[PDB]
Amino acid sequence: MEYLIGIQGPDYVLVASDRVAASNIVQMKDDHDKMFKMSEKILLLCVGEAGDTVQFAEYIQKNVQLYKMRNGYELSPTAAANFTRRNLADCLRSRTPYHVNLLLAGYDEHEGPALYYMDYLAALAKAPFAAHGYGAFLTLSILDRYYTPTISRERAVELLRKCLEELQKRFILNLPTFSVRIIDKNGIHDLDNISF
Amino acid sequence: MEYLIGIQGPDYVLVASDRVAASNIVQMKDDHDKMFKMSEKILLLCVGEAGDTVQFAEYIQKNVQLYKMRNGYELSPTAAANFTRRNLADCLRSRTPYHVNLLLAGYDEHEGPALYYMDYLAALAKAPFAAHGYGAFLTLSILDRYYTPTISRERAVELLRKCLEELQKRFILNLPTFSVRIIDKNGIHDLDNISF
Amino acid sequence: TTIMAVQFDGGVVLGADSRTTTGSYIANRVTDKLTPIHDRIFCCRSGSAADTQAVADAVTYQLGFHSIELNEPPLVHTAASLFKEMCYRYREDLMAGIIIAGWDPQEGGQVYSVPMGGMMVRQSFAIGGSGSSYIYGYVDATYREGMTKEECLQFTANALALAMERDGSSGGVIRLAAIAESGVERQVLLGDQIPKFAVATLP
Amino acid sequence: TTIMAVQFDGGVVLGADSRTTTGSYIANRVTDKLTPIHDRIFCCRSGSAADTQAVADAVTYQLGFHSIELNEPPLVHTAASLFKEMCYRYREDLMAGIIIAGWDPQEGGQVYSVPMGGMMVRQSFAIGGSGSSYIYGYVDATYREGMTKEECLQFTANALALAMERDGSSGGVIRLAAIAESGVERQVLLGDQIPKFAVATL
Amino acid sequence: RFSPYVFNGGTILAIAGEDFAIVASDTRLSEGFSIHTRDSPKCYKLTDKTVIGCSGFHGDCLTLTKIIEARLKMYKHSNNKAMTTGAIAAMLSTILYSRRFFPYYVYNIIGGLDEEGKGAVYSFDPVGSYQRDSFKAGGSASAMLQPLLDNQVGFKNMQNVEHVPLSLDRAMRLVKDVFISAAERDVYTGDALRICIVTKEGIREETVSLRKD
Amino acid sequence: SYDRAITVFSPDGHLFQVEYAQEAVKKGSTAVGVRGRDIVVLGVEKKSVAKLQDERTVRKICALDDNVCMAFAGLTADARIVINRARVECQSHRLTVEDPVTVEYITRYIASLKQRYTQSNGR
Amino acid sequence: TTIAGVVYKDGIVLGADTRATEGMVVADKNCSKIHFISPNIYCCGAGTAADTDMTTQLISSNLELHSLSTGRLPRVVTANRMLKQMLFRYQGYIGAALVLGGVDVTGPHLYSIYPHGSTDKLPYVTMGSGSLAAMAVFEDKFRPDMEEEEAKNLVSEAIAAGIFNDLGSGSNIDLCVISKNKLDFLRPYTVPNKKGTRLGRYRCEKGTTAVLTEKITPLE
Amino acid sequence: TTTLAFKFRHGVIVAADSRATAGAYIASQTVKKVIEINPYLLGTMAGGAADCSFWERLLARQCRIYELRNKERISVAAASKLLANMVYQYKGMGLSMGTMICGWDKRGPGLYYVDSEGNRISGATFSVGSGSVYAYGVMDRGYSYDLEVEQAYDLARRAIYQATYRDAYSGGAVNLYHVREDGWIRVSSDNVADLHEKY
Amino acid sequence: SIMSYNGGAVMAMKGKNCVAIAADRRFGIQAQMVTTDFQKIFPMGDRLYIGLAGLATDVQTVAQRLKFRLNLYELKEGRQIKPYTLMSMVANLLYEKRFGPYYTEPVIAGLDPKTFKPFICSLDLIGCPMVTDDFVVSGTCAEQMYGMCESLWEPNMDPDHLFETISQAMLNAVDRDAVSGMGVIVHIIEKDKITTRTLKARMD
Amino acid sequence: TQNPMVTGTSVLGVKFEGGVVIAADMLGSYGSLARFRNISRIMRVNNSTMLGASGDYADFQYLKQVLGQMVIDEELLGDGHSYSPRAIHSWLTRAMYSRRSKMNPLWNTMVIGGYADGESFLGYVDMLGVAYEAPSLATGYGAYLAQPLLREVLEKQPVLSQTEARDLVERCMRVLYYRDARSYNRFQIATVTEKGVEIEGPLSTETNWDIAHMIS
Ligand SMILES: [Cl-]
Ligand SMILES: [Cl-]
Ligand SMILES: [Cl-]
Ligand SMILES: [Cl-]
Ligand SMILES: [Cl-]
Ligand SMILES: [Cl-]
Ligand SMILES: [Cl-]
Ligand SMILES: [Cl-]
Ligand SMILES: [Cl-]
Ligand SMILES: [Cl-]
Ligand SMILES: [Cl-]
Ligand SMILES: [Cl-]
Ligand SMILES: [Cl-]
Ligand SMILES: [Cl-]
Ligand SMILES: [Cl-]
Ligand SMILES: [Cl-]
Ligand SMILES: [Cl-]
Ligand SMILES: [Cl-]
Ligand SMILES: [Cl-]
Ligand SMILES: [Cl-]
Ligand SMILES: [K+]
Ligand SMILES: [K+]
Ligand SMILES: [K+]
Ligand SMILES: [Mg+2]
Ligand SMILES: [Mg+2]
Ligand SMILES: [Mg+2]
Ligand SMILES: [Mg+2]
Ligand SMILES: [Mg+2]
Ligand SMILES: [Mg+2]
Ligand SMILES: [Mg+2]
Repeated sequence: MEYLIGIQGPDYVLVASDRVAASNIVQMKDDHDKMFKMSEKILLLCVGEAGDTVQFAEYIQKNVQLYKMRNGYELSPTAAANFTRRNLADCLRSRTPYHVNLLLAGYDEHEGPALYYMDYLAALAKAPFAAHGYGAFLTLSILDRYYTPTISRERAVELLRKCLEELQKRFILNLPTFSVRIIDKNGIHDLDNISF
Repeated sequence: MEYLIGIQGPDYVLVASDRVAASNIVQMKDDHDKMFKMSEKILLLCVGEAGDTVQFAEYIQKNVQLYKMRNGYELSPTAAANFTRRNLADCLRSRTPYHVNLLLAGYDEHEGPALYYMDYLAALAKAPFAAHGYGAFLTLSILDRYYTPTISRERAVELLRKCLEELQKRFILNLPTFSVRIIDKNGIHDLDNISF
Repeated sequence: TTIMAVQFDGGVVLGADSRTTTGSYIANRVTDKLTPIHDRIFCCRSGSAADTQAVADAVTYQLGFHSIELNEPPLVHTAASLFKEMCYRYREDLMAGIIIAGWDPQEGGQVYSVPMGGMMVRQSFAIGGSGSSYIYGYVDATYREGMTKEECLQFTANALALAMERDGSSGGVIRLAAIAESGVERQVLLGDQIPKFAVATLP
Repeated sequence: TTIMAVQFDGGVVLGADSRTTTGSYIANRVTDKLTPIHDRIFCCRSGSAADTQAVADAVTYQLGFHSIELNEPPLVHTAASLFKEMCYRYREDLMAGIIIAGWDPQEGGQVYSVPMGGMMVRQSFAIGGSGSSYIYGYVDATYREGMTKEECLQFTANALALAMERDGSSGGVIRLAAIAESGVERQVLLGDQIPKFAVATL
Repeated sequence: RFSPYVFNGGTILAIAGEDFAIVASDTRLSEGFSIHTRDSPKCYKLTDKTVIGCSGFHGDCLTLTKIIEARLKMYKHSNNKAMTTGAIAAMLSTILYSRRFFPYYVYNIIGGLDEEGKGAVYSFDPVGSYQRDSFKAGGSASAMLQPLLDNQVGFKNMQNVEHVPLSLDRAMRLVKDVFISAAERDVYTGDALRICIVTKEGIREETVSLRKD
Repeated sequence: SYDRAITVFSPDGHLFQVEYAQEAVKKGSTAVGVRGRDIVVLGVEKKSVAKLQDERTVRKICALDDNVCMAFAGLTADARIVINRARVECQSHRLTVEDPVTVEYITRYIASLKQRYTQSNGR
Repeated sequence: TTIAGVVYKDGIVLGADTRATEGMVVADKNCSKIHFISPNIYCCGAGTAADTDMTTQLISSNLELHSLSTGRLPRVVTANRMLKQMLFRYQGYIGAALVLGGVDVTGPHLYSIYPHGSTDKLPYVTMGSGSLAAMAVFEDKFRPDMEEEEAKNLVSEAIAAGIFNDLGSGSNIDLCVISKNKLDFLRPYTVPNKKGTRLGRYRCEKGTTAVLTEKITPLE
Repeated sequence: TTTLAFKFRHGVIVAADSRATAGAYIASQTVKKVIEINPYLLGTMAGGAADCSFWERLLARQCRIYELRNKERISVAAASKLLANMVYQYKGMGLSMGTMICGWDKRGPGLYYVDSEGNRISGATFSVGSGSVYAYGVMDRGYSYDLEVEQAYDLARRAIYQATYRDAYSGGAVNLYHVREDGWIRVSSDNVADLHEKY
Repeated sequence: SIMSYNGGAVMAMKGKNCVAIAADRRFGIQAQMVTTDFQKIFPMGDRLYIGLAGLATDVQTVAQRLKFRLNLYELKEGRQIKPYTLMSMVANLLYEKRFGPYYTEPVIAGLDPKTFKPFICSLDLIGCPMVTDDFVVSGTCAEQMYGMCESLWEPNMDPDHLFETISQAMLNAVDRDAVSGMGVIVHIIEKDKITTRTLKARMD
Repeated sequence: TQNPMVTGTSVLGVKFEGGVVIAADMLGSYGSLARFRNISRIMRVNNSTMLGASGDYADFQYLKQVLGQMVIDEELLGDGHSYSPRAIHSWLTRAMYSRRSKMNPLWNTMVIGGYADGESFLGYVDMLGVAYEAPSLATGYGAYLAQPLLREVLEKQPVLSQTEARDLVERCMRVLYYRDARSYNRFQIATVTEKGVEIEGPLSTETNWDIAHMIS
């Protein structure tokens, strides 16, 4: 059980993900990264079945980078989200479906920040905030309660923390640390891990 | 999943248990106590299926207390362990089996400290140390590595801590606090919870 | 198994093959499937050997006691009713297809079928067992109202011989019994005594 | 269904009942189960109607073309072989129990069975279908080497009537065909023309 | 394997007014794709003040109504008064629960007058969970009937509309309309609509024809 | 099983078996209770002395639970039955109500046990 | 569904009801179940509605190519073969149960065609969930060589039996009458069922519905 | 369903939605999920409606018999234990009950979670039902023992509300109760659509 | 049920020289709402729209693949597609997947691009078309929708009356479905304009 | 019964002016095998009441045994009260429901016909305790094949004479023989009027097979 979260402010998208790789009753890695850089202003966050998750995300990543090399400019976040969706949907009924749940976060020069949610069935929804994993059941209502559309990034990192503190308090799984990144006009920034 | 541990020194038995009551993906209580006082010098620690655990442990508790009132003295730890085993075994093939895993810890005036392990099948083993729950898979080897039969109580609490720290590091479930008690010739003593 | 019984004026003829199988192993090739229930009342047994032996033994007991109490020969219809009551009541726990046939002074020669499930019906003639499927046509074409004893024995032997040729679960010898006011006459047809009908080999 | 064919000196007699059922609903009470495959070769069909119609159509095509190429009348044995090849090859996807019968100038009147599974055997007479179980005894007792055409038609009609009485999956009318060097003669027995054997009343 | 249940169709509806209750049902009894009969009402008179509607498995509807009838007489004998609408409801909840592990396959709606003479509707699930309602549809077409009642009786989703008391005349028109609508779309609802109106004067009966296909 | 009606009424409204049971009590050793301000005391005539007796084994003052005790007078073998019944009941109470019994609760239990043995067949 | 057909003295009468259901709910009250094959051949359809539609459309189209090539009116046997060979190949997975009737150079012909690819050539046939009700009417009343009006009466009676006794059937009776000289596609033939009146009126005036947002986009 | 309860300085707050479903069909929006067991004890309905109502009605009967026999009101501990013991015998038979027993006795405000699986636990706060995960998030971020009375009402109300927003199986009206030392009171009933306009 | 995994509801309704189409706004996964502005109705022409209920992924795929085919059609033909022709195009697309279908049951509403005659239809998931002269419904509350439409619809409604009727039919139907709602969008299509409204609606 | 063994097919009934007529073929089938070709599936219960049964024949014989004994018991009292058709139908409903509720049904579908106090009675009871009354009834395949014909005639003319009802029943029996593969062309008709219960048989329908020559 893996957790992803995104929160879109006016000019930025904040994303976080747990850093655990688990197997059976053990955590096998405590500094795992569930984020994939697609381009200077796009992150794909990918969870789900082992093998499928990295294979799918890295395929998308290489194709996004290829588009940049072929054309001299990048796909927009929206175009990248639709490209991702097309591939997942096209594989749904094939001999090689990918059992993956995703967020795509991006910043476009002209359209601003965008956050997209996709499930393994390949339904795509744009959202102001979203979360995947069992931890979403405990945190989405906190986001519904405290969010606003104009939420500043200092305040957004607090809101994120409340979600993460709620997992420490109430969720049955041990998820002690989280990767945190923010995207804006100036590209992808690493923030400090949030750790307990 | 619930965790129980016991460590028997020369003249004492140290026990601990997690304080979590969980349901589905949530902890519903974080100060739960899995220990039942049977008499002045006996604790029964009980985990397993909901309903069965309390119903079984309290039945045993009442009957141990009844023995004391009828006879003017208490059952020994060994006698109490065998009574417990008889009941669990007698129920095993009945319409009302109890799905419970147990430790029984005690001190007897003449025989000293004792620690007993029982599984839901009602196999009974006396042991110098033991544990129940998925957490036992991660802690038993620590006990095998560091235990000795003459282990002092101040060292035994350190050994206990190493086991509990191992659960925080490596176990996939969130078990942040533990009840800790010690039994000796002077009865049952509450120690500080061990918390993270 | 193939079993059969047939009414004539003054009595009945009963017959059976003699094969008991477990799967396709013949565990008894000379089985006696015609069981006496009283002096002049027999049953023909098909289905589970354990079940039909147990039921026949119980009915023999019930009917014997009844007959001593009444100080009279039992009615064939009473024997059949006793089988029916047991086969119906325990229909979920029995695999038993029975023919009850005999003579009594009140109604003469009588044939009753108590098939699986425990219904009961009086018939002019009855057939049962796994091999009966193969002789419905033959019995329907061959039966004639008013057959003599010696004609009924021939009819039975011919029908059973035909069934035995075709049914893997039937075979061995043909056991026959004729029951009348005079008593019970038993015989066995074996080897060359069993009616023979050529295989239709090619011209 | 009940189907039957019987050999005589110079030809064959074929017959069938006319009942097609879905479950215990009679979907066709006047089915024609005797299908011409060539001028003097018929098949009797039992099992899945879709399967037997499809296979019969395909063999008719194959045998027609063969016969034009050879410029000769087809052998009954060739027709049976064609059925057999298809019924055996596709035995896991067909529920088809076929009797092939007819006349040719080389071997005269012949009857072949191609039961489920796709074996093939020549027989003096053949029966098949669900109702055949009830008439094995009757045919075994009644069959006589050397029967005339008029005797074979009677034997078939009697056997089919008996089967039809007892088998819920058989009934309706009796369709008969006689095949010989002179041609094919078809008829239907219906109602009171069907041989009658009393119920054993009292 | 034997199934002890079959679905026999039927739609029921009850409405509480200020001084009346309506209980209505269609009269078709079905099984599989067949009609057993076109004249099988699903309403049963319990007392002068109380009617019950019962749909689902007809075997259970018949047994349950006979049990209720016996229980009302037993009550009257032991307590020297007829059971109230409310007491019938509370009792029915316990009867249904007695079969918690082999339920009566019956949807029940009670309509009648309460002890102040006001309309009362109680609705039940098969194991006896119940509550008082203003109006309620049950059975085969209930999902078809209920939203229109929500709208037209509850005034839901409507702005600038006065929330007037429900007249008998308007309640009757609504009842007939929702059943006619249901008969168009639910294959099980048809033949005729039977309406019982409970007031202080007694119980009166109207019937309206529905499509027979 | 033995179903004789043992305790029955007699003509003046008497229950003679209960009255005879009361006579058995009157021949028992004297027992006294006094309720103090913050103490309650029970004292009983020993029954005997008998120097060769193991004193411990014949006490007529018995703990029912940690907060309740009793003394009795009358048939000692009967008292042992009543005592052990009450002890069982004290543990049931703790089991189901998670409080010790009141003195009144257990007194009431003992009293209704005794009343039942005046109105039940065979006893 | 109830569909049926008869051979009468001079042709074919086909019939059908007009209900389509999804589960036990009526989705269409006026479904057309009598499908065009060619000007002289029609086909009633029961079973899976997309399969009956697409199967009849395909065969009709292939038959048109056939007749364009031959310059001749198509034969009923040809439609029968094309349908059954396709249905057989799909092994019953195409859920089309059909009543095929027409008139060609060899006269009137009527076939029942089942999903697995069996066909029966008969003087009367029925299919669908109402087929037993309709067949009862035929067994009781069919005579060979009926006149046109009697045949139309018989078929509508058979369809009506399905309509009233089968929950899967309803609404109207459609007929198609095919002879050498004429084609009468009678949709509806009879309307034995009608929605009852509305007794109340629920005509909601402007502003009854509260609105959150509105955008008007003018068009050319 | 979403139900919650919590102990605080001024008693126990108890809140619920009012929706019942049969599959995806909304069967009612006026369910009373706070069960008035007696004047000093409340229970809550989640899981199976009949199962909660029937067994809590039996609890009410037994608590009253207790009061008559013993001349004092049963404790919250003892009442929750009676309920647990009643349902334990039926484990595995398909009862579905998840309830909070809420009162105020000699040990002060009392709150126990009891269910058909056999659980019986005391605690500061609980939420039960299909929407419980959503209520926990909001309750947990706002909860304190020292909440003022009106602040506790607002929290309870908002936690249920937010659950109704995310959980398809929760909705209708939010019903709120407050267990005080001299008995419980009904605080408010607010339609979710009217709360939407407010929040 | 696959069809209820995301929930949702669509309906279309005919008026005098106008049509209406409406949909709920919820995107959810079983019990969990994920967003409340999910698009289910898509323009296929200036006066021709398609509404899709069912599995959200297939709602999106069918809309996109349909648009692909329609754009090519219009480029090749040099005209706007007729409503009946769009229906046929959609039927063909769905039936291609007869043996592994898309889990969506579309409704179409529009006006003929040359005559402006009203058209409505629906299709099942394998492409069986049904044209009506009143209304069509598709989704997890079809029964609730049928009940409202049967009771409220009348012939020859003007655009204002059509708007109120379709709105009341949707709002009251979805309010009896756990997995449909979170808002309602309505498009009224007339010869000279499209009017798009979101309704004040329950959000539970 | 968990698994029916020898079974009977349809039973028909129709009300007429002054009585009720019921019909049933005389066959006990064993799967597809037409095994017992001369069995009565109709019982005279008492002077006012008759019963016909589809389904497991052994279970029907049991009901006949029980019911027959119940009427004997009542007749011994000689007290002027007799079970009405409606009372018998009630009893049967309870008996079937009770057996259903023990998960051990009597595997039958029954038609009860009667005439008492100037009223015709016709009632249905199945193995689950589903029971009702109607002007005509048909069990088994009769529900699909005979009931549509019965109801069509009754709509045109709700009140039939005895002879009209009898001719209608014969038409239905013919249809059943053509189209039910478990039927048999030997049947009984039982009539109840003021005069009592009369069972007629064995009867046969005339059949027509002209369609055999109409393939092309
Ligand atoms: Cl042998
Ligand atoms: Cl048998
Ligand atoms: Cl047998
Ligand atoms: Cl056998
Ligand atoms: Cl065929
Ligand atoms: Cl074969
Ligand atoms: Cl064969
Ligand atoms: Cl066959
Ligand atoms: Cl036939
Ligand atoms: Cl205690
Ligand atoms: Cl052909
Ligand atoms: Cl159909
Ligand atoms: Cl409420
Ligand atoms: Cl009590
Ligand atoms: Cl606790
Ligand atoms: Cl819930
Ligand atoms: Cl708040
Ligand atoms: Cl495409
Ligand atoms: Cl017989
Ligand atoms: Cl009789
Ligand atoms: K043999
Ligand atoms: K037959
Ligand atoms: K209807
Ligand atoms: Mg894979
Ligand atoms: Mg258990
Ligand atoms: Mg056995
Ligand atoms: Mg209909
Ligand atoms: Mg096949
Ligand atoms: Mg909704
Ligand atoms: Mg909600």
